[PDB]
Amino acid sequence: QKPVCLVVAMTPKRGIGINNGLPWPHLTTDFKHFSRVTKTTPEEASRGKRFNAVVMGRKTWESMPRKFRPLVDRLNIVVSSSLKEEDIAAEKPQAEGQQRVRVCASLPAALSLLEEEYKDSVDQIFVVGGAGLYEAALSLGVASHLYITRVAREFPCDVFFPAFPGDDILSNKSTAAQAAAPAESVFVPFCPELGREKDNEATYRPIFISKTFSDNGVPYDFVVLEKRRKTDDAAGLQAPSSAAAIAPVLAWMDEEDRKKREQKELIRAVPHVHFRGHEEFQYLDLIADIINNGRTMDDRTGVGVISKFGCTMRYSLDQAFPLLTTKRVFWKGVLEELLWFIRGDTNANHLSEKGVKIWDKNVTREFLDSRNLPHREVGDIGPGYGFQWRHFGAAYKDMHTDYTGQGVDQLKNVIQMLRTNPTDRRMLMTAWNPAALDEMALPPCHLLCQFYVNDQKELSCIMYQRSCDVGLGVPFNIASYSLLTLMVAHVCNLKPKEFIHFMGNTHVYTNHVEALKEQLRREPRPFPIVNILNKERIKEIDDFTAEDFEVVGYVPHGRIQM
Amino acid sequence: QKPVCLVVAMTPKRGIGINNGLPWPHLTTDFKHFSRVTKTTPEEASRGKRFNAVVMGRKTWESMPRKFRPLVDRLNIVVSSSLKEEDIAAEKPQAEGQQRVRVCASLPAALSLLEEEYKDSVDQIFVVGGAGLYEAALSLGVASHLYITRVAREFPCDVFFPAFPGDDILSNKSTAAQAAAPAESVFVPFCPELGREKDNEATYRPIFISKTFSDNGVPYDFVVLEKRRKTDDAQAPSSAAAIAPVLAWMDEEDRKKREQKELIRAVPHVHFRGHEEFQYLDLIADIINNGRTMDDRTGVGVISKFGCTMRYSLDQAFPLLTTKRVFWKGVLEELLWFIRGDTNANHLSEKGVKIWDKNVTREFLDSRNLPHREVGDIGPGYGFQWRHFGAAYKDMHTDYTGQGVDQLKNVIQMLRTNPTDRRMLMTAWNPAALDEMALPPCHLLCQFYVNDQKELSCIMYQRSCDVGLGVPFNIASYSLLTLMVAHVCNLKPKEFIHFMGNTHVYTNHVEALKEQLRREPRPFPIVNILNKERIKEIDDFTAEDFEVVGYVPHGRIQM
Ligand SMILES: NC(=O)C1=CN([C@@H]2O[C@H](COP(=O)(O)OP(=O)(O)OC[C@H]3O[C@@H](n4cnc5c(N)ncnc54)[C@H](OP(=O)(O)O)[C@@H]3O)[C@@H](O)[C@H]2O)C=CC1
Ligand SMILES: NC(=O)C1=CN([C@@H]2O[C@H](COP(=O)(O)OP(=O)(O)OC[C@H]3O[C@@H](n4cnc5c(N)ncnc54)[C@H](OP(=O)(O)O)[C@@H]3O)[C@@H](O)[C@H]2O)C=CC1
Ligand SMILES: Nc1nc(N)c(-c2cccc(Cl)c2)c(CCOCCCOc2ccccc2)n1
Ligand SMILES: Nc1nc(N)c(-c2cccc(Cl)c2)c(CCOCCCOc2ccccc2)n1
Ligand SMILES: O=c1ccn([C@H]2C[C@H](O)[C@@H](COP(=O)(O)O)O2)c(=O)[nH]1
Ligand SMILES: O=c1ccn([C@H]2C[C@H](O)[C@@H](COP(=O)(O)O)O2)c(=O)[nH]1
Repeated sequence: QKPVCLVVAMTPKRGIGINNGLPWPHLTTDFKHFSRVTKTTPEEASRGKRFNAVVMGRKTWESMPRKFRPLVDRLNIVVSSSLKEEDIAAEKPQAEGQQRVRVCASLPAALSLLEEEYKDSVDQIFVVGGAGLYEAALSLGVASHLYITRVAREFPCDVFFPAFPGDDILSNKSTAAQAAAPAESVFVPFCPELGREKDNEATYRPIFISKTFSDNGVPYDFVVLEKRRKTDDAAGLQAPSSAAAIAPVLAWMDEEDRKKREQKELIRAVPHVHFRGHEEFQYLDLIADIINNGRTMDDRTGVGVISKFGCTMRYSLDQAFPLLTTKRVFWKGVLEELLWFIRGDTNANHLSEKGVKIWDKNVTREFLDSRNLPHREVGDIGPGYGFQWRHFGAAYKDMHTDYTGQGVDQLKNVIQMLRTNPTDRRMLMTAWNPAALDEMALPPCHLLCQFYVNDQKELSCIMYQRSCDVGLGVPFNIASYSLLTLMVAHVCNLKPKEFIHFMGNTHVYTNHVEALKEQLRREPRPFPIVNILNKERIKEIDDFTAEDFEVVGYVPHGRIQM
Repeated sequence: QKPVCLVVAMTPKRGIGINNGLPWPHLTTDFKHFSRVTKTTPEEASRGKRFNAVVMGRKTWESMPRKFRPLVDRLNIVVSSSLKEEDIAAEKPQAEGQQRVRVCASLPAALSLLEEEYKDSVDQIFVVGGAGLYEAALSLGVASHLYITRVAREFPCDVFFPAFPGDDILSNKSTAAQAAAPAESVFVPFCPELGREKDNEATYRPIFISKTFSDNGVPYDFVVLEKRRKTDDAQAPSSAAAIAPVLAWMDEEDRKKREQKELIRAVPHVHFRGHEEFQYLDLIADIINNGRTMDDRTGVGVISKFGCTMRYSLDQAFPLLTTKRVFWKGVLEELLWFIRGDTNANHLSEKGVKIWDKNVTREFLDSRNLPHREVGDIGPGYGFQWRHFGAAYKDMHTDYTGQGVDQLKNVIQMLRTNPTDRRMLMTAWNPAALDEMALPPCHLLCQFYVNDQKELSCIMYQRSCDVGLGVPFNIASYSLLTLMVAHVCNLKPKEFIHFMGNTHVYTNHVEALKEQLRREPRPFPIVNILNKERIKEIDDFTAEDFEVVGYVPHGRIQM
């Protein structure tokens, strides 16, 4: 008996087509992935002809160009009550060693024909569409795995993939214990013989989430969901002698560490995903790692943290934007705060006036007084972050003072050094000015950043942060400095490659631990795409406006349950 | 047939004993390690009573204090011509479940008794010493593995482990390099059946090198050597299967590049690579395999990655790297020179620390449009910024007391009073001072951290890392700085974290580095602070308040 799997791409609302075509621009990587999955004999996965089978509906077959159909190097089966096997044979001259397309009257007919006639010849069976066969395959229960290309943008659609148990991996289920009726979806039988019995209910669990890809302005990733029971109870290698000699020394060296692992319940972000390729697993694993292995300490605010020292993460910028999906990020704040920085502004009331209240609780007359700055007007963060970037070291009077040409303009120097001499190893910008710390409302958190260019005009950025609030700050800081890297790269004719986050005191507050364990049950969605708008207008880092971006296809999980 | 292994601890001169006792103070982890290894049955390592045998010569039996004798929970066999099984039994009669201590006329005798009379009970046979039994074991050829605790210091000894093919893992090999070995080294048969034939020659090769431990002021590490022939020298099935064709095409690119690159790898035979120097060795390899070649300011040609890290433990041993000697002197004097606020490179050079000299020469300062710098004047660089951040620089003779931000004083004061602060930083990266400086700083920031156990940790961030030449020194500098700060804050040093920006090797050093990568690392030395009672503030340290105990690095590269 032969494996059956579903291969599909769908928008977050399960859209799969419109007017008998695909709803989106051509996803190149997806087409390559589709071919590599459907053409791969199972022997070659881990490094007398045997081939795979793709089964499609009539319309799906009719949606293809004659030159592409039948799909090369795979036995094509078409479920149609009207298509004739001989018409299809007559469409084009038959290639050598290509199978003869078959036409069957139902999915059960096709699977049967493959099992009996093609027993020695076919290895794997793929259902490649459309919604008819998808529903057929899901209700029949035959699909062990679903290869789902998650397309992060919505498009107009007339054809949708059936709702199914496991489809919350696509977007937020408003049935967060607040359902109207039980969420409607095909019944997936776990044991296909045993039909729609109450005990025989299956769900699809993700085992595999890739990093985000993109083509033609469409971000997407690949997941593999595996049929499990809907149990809902929660509701290197070496020689055998080389390994056995080492083992007693690895055994006692790990005694102190094995003991503490069984004394506590190791946290783990969505443990069932074996291949954790989505880049957000760095963030989720860091959260787990601080709860698991950090040390509970006291801190400035009184709340109390668990902390690690010296942690890192890297995010790709060549295909999507690392705007974290397991809890929505205040994008408007990231953008207005960063444009503010670039301006050299220290007046937080310019932010507070735009809805970005993040600096407010630190520019109060009370707090400015707690810092022995009774001379500071409310909203005057002092000579802080963006002051230090555009005027390092300059004397500070107040936020209304114009500071043009005072101090060192590191951002101008980084951009100039990248335009002219990108192999330089001194392209730094710091806000950590210790002669200025006491003039500041807040000593800067993200305090250093460095730029690099490889042999292919690809720009990377490191940023060092002494204090990282993983629960609330880190995702903002990741977006803040990723966005900076997009902006710098654009005004420098570089392509953006990677943001690297270097972290000092890295902590979670003990009042967030319970909510963060909740977050760690969330599987990340594909990353969005951040597009610079009006690129031809924007020639210098100061030309960017808050209206010059667009966060396309951002599909984050919602609010925490606590 | 039952596996035979050797367990031993030895100084780099192969010394194992003096006056029929151990040559060193008590090594607790070695004791822990020896007991876990000789007592672990393979049931509990790969995760009717079954026990291993330890086999020892007569004097090793007599060297054990009677409280430890016989070794508990293991069959004890003593190879002796005088000792009698009777007498041994009458010395401390055996507990229930312990084994009668056996006595045998020879290691062949002992090993037959184990294979014939303990064929159902004995799992592993360990030969535990001393010199007489070790030599027999090596020459018989029965030992598949050697478990050697490499004690990093030499202590006086009157008994030594036999010279053996593979003893290069202990120290350098010049004074008796290769032609002294046939007369000194035991011949180790590969197949013990075929004995001492020309094509039956074996060697012992490192498969396992642990991180460096210490006790009672003795640094040491654990290795396992395997017998090899001398002639090699000059999730669920459905889950995994479902996933695999997807990994197959995502790995398409990186497999095809991999199969073209012939991959540098440090000492690839070592499978467990616990020694912390492997991060450095690996990093060098990662850069040569995967970095990008461009040229640089001088046109020399550099291979670079961007954003690398390493971490080193300061609690048992000091990361003075062993695959190439580190200029400890320069590390210690430059760091004190930093702590002084001193910017006069001549004060180092007159101490034989010549590292700054090429960057303070009249010609070089002129290349920085600093024709007004007196020769030796690094400008308001590293130490000036640590102790006078933002101060206005005159020259290296000026007394800047009370000017600028004394970052180092604030760090210590914060560690002594509010150690859970998260602003305890110190930077030399002053962009307003950069042009006043001979060299824009390399290690430009460092941050400190205390856990709940009085343990200090330091992160240093470095924009530009010459992995070949600069980096091991930089590791030493900031690790030693963490020892000094820890001591004057009544803290214990835990860890030095190295955050690297542009990280590179020059293309001319690549051939020499392939050679260096052929060397197994040695155990780290201990660095000690003497006169701790006399040292109360970070300025009180002097060059004489330090000692480096146990540093046995490889010698110079031929390439
Ligand atoms: N994004 C993706 O991954 C994919 C997208 N698509 C898109 O989806 C749409 C096509 O899906 P759809 O519109 O549902 O048409 P289908 O591809 O499902 O083919 C529909 C026809 O196939 C036959 N058929 C389908 N289901 C059954 C069944 N259960 N039993 C018997 N015969 C069956 C019938 O042919 P007859 O009436 O002749 O009996 C039916 O009218 C197109 O827009 C296409 O582009 C298609 C495939 C994959
Ligand atoms: N650092 C370490 O790991 C270890 C260190 N040591 C140190 O080593 C020293 C003891 O070793 P050593 O001094 O060599 O004495 P041994 O422990 O080697 O035993 C020597 C005696 O054992 C018997 N013997 C040894 N080899 C043979 C043989 N091939 N055939 C038959 N009988 C044999 C003889 O006993 P008889 O004369 O009765 O026949 C010989 O006199 C001590 O200083 C001890 O502390 C010991 C063990 C391990
Ligand atoms: N992840 C994924 N799953 C899928 N089921 C398809 C798919 C979509 C429409 C028709 C068919 Cl047969 C397959 C794709 C899109 C890539 O399909 C490549 C094979 C089909 O090739 C063509 C070529 C032209 C028009 C329609 C399909 N990606
Ligand atoms: N890596 C290693 N290898 C070894 N062969 C020994 C060893 C040394 C002397 C005698 C014996 Cl039987 C074993 C040790 C030292 C720890 O051995 C613990 C067992 C013997 O316990 C004592 C205690 C005090 C003096 C002598 C042996 N470490
Ligand atoms: O950009 C920022 C700014 C602040 N924080 C968090 C980290 C700490 O929880 C707190 C900073 O306070 P101190 O590090 O000064 O104690 O705010 C961030 O994560 N990112
Ligand atoms: O403390 C130091 C000082 C210098 N370098 C090396 C790294 C670079 O190869 C070179 C510095 O040159 P630039 O970073 O200025 O280009 O010296 C170090 O590794 N550590």
